[PDB]
Amino acid sequence: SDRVRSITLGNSTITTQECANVVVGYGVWPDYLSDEEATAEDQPTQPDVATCRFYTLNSVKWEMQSAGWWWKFPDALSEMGLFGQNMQYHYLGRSGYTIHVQCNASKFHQGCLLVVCVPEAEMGCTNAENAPTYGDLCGGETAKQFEQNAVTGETAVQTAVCNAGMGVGVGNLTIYPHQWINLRTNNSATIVMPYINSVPMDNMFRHNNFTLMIIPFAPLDYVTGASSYIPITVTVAPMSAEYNGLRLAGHQ
Amino acid sequence: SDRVRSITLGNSTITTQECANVVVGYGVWPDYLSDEEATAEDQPTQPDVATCRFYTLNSVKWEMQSAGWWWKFPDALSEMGLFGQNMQYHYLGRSGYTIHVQCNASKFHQGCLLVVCVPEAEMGCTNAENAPTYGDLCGGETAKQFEQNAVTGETAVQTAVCNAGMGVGVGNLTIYPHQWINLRTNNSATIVMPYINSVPMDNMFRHNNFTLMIIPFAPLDYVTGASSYIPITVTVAPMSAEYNGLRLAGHQ
Amino acid sequence: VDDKYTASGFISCWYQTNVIVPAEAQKSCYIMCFVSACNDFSVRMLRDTQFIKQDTFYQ
Amino acid sequence: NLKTMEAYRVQVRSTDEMGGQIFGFPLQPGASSVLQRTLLGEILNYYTHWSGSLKLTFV
Amino acid sequence: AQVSTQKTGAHIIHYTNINYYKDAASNSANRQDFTQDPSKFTEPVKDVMIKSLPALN
Amino acid sequence: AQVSTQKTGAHIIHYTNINYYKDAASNSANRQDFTQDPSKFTEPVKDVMIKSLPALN
Amino acid sequence: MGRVADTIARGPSNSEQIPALTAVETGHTSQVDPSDTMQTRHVHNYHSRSESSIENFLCRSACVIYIKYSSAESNNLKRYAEWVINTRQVAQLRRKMEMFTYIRCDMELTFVITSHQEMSTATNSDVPVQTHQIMYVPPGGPVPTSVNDYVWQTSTNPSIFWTEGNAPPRMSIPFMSIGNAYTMFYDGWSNFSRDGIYGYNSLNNMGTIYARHVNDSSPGGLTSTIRIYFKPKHVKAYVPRPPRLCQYKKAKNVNFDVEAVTTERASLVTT
Amino acid sequence: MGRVADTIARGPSNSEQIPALTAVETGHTSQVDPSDTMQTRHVHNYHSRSESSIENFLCRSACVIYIKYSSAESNNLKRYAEWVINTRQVAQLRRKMEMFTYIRCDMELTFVITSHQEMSTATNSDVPVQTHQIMYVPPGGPVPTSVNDYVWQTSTNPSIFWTEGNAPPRMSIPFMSIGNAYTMFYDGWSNFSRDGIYGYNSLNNMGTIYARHVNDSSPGGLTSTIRIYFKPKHVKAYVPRPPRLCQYKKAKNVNFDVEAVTTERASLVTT
Repeated sequence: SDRVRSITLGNSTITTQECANVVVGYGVWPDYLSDEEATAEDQPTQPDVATCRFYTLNSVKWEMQSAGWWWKFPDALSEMGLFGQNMQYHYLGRSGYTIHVQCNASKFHQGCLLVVCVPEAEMGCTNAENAPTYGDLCGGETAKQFEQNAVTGETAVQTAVCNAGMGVGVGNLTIYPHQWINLRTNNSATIVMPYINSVPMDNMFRHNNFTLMIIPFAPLDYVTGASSYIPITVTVAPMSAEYNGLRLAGHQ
Repeated sequence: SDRVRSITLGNSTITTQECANVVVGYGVWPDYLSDEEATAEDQPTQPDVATCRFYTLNSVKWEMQSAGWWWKFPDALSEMGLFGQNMQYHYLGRSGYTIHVQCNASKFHQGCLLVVCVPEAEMGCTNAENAPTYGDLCGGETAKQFEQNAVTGETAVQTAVCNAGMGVGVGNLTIYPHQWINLRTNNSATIVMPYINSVPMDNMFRHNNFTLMIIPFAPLDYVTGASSYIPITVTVAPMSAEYNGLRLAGHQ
Repeated sequence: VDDKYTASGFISCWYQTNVIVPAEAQKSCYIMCFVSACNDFSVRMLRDTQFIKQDTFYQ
Repeated sequence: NLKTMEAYRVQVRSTDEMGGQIFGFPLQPGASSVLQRTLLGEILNYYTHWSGSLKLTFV
Repeated sequence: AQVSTQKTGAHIIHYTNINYYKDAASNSANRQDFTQDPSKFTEPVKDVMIKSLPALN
Repeated sequence: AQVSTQKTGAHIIHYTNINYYKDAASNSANRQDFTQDPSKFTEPVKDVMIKSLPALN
Repeated sequence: MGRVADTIARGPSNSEQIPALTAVETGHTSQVDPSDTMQTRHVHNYHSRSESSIENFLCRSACVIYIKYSSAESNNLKRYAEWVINTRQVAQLRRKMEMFTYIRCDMELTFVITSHQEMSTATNSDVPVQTHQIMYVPPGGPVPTSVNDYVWQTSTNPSIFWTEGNAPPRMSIPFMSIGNAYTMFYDGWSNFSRDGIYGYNSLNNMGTIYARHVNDSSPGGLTSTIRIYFKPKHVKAYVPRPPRLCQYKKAKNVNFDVEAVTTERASLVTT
Repeated sequence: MGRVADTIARGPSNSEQIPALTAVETGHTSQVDPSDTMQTRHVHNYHSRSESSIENFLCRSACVIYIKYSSAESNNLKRYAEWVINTRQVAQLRRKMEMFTYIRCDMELTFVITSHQEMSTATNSDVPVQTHQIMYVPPGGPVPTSVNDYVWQTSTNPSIFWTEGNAPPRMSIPFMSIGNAYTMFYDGWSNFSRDGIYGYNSLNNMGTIYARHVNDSSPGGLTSTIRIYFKPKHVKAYVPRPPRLCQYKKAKNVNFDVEAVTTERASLVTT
């Protein structure tokens, strides 16, 4: 069948038995930087199978009033494995990904999600005189979550889905690489992002290449007596990571 | 001339202008493990230029009553760089070295040192019913130092040079790779050790491949009014390091 | 035999997700484990097993 | 569970949290309590050396 | 049968050896191998030192 | 005489065996036969199962 | 010869081939290599399965009984041995042969015969070296009933005479059975009525080994003991069986007492 | 073959070549001949370095322990031997193997077993010749706990039976180690915490040799003693070490007591 896939990177493997293909974002499969597009004149370390391998981010509960979630990358892998120990000793880095969202549910459950990788998602702010504080963009391995209705804070991110926290129609997030996890077909989505930036490598800590967003487009609904907790787990594996410009520990 | 050398490993370099050759220990230059002598059935990470490069251990003062020093390896590089972060995430490792002891002095100073790399130096104990505690063998980057006369402790290492802390004549440490830093000729010694063990790779933390020892064989002496502090600095660079059998952080 | 020198690691098993099952089926299932050697497996050097014993001849 | 059939199966079940660790045991066949009375433990306890990969098949 | 030379002393001299066992660890000890290589404990240096030249130029 | 290879260990090695008796039950035990066939306790199935395919289509 | 399979390298994969998934709803066990669940490297592997043959497994001698007999009747030892051949007295040799349903093999019987003087009131005791006779009576022959009678003439019976101080005496016994293999488990009965002896003891009928001191009794008397040792050779063993879990009770039955599968653990999760 | 270098003639010289000067500021030791500091003559030299190989150096048998055991328990000797194999009991065989860091070799174990009668109140004592059993239990096997128990059935354990008056029994033990050579000095610890046993005793784990009198006890009883002798063969020894200067203290440690480098002299200048 075409419902079965296996992905092996490093020493990790992830398998699915309800799947709809793989979406290669922009039709470019990630690969190492060429010598015609280089700009840094020193040997890049390429750890290979020590950093390219599935990492699992914290699971989030899909409630029936949930409005979505987002994780900014690569700030969600800053604490994961040896990937996160090579962002703290290098001024540069580049790396594709292969985000795999997974969320099984019975055949008596219903609901729909939009899994979408947004390059350069720049978030708004509740106050229009301020730009959001760091803690309100990123949670690390823990997702920051959208709210159904417009929120008012001060340095808080403006979270309303209907704007997607960017001031663009939420239904128009579809030119960006995406798949839908709909609970009557597949139960997994695989999006292989390449490295998308306007410079060949860029500092991992400072700059966030893309932002995954999972937005319920039809609420989770089930007849009571069925399972009342269904989690959404996001795993993501770096692909063709290379880092360059070694220096001391930290990110001060 | 033959007094000038340069050694470049990684992004480090060390140069000398009074030097007597390089002693390749046992005439084997370090190199990666072959596939005919392998025994571990998984891909070894080989960081290459991220771990092979000169590291500098703490300098020790050569007094006129000093009796010597020793550093056990690779327990003196457990805190150094990214070498020390790949002993804590791997069950196995192997790596040659290129210990470079250096110690300049004027032409009005005199003194002689024996720089010798002793594979499998197993130290005695002051009490003959006990085997020495960990803290008395290793100091990390800080050398543990020999004493001129026999010491009495309990779990203390028996340190008397005349036995070399091993119960063997101290003048007979010469079959082991060595050079002499004599302050009227050279002022540096370079010993390139290969990986010497009876198994192809072995756990870095648990087992100490060799032990450098620096033993004054003629005391430092000078006419007063001259410099009264001359340090001995030991740098050592891993060569052809590879690690295998990745697991969680620690060494518990 | 158990020897601390040549420890062989640990097996562990965790819930990746959860067992999710409809209303009208049981909430308890079972996992069983099987063990077999691969085709690269070998042994050496005989010794008698210590799982059997006797005090005297059986008669 | 040692003299019943309950020995051979570990209960996995729907949980309302995430569930912890179903089971875990030190690998070391022929000296681990778990693995030493199977067929890769009563055919290793006639030997004192073993090597190579083994495999566990869950169901 | 393997026929090999005995230890002879300087200014017949053969012996016959047959191995009777199925293990090669049951064979009588070697004592006819006199191979050496002193130059790795004796001259371990990276760059060759010629005897007639000064060691340190 | 039958001349056969010894058990050799990995990285001469011959032995000679002569049978002296008139019965073939007096011969020394075989220990040089290492033949196997695992696939009849291990894969006893009627129809071949290919490893890379799912077992149950 | 026999050697283990090599491990073969593979890179990462992300294909629609699943080696890892299988269904053990069939007798077919998984054939996965460790080259199918992680990348691995090429390892040329020289290990041999040369000590796990059935002619290295079973081909070491093992004791199967001792019989004691005396030259003066120490304490109910008679003056001759007697012992109806079977492999079931011990729990060592027995267990390894009850790990196969059928075995054909050619034994080597080696006897190790030792003696010790009795407690006695005899004084100025000097005995010449003993000579011991070991006679094998195939089933249905005449049986001795005393130390000296006509049966020990060994008119056609195999017999070994051995004098103490010499090397242990041995001989080979060819494969001798009615069947085309020895039977280690029989599920039938002796009769066709399903009556009488049940189990493997129905088919067992291998004759009897007697032994005695050849020498006429000395005043002090001795007690000798004979230990029989069987070593299989030329072994072909058919149909494997799970090895025993339980201690044996009897040498003619498999009766067993219900015993634990495995030793305790504290919990499911133990380090 | 191996032979010493010939001495080669030279005449007087008065050149700018200095063989004699050297710098021992390097590991490179001088390579000067006696043909470089005085004239010499051509001497065709036939000496052989044939007894200074490592398979003539190490290839002579040497005692490694004696164990005593008794047939009546003379004075805390039990009725069986026991001795956990190591080479560290003696100071002879030990010293020659602590002159190399790693050695691989195939031993020959030869046992020399002798007995003597005890002091006892028994009279009219005549014992038949003794038979002794020497069993080798590889590590993790079952261990005997009495003179007679099931462990001495030697169901798969190597075992030698020998009767007094015959030639010493010997056997070969192949190179058996986890490593690719035996380790004579280990600088590690057993644990990864740097705790527990330290030194070479961590890696040592070579099983145990037991022995007993096969014969049931006679009235007088005897005390036997067994001397084990190891002879290396096929020796490849890697990484040399300075030989010991100090007397040993323990067989599991290198602990030593500080001792003089050399014996006294009266003065710098002595005839």
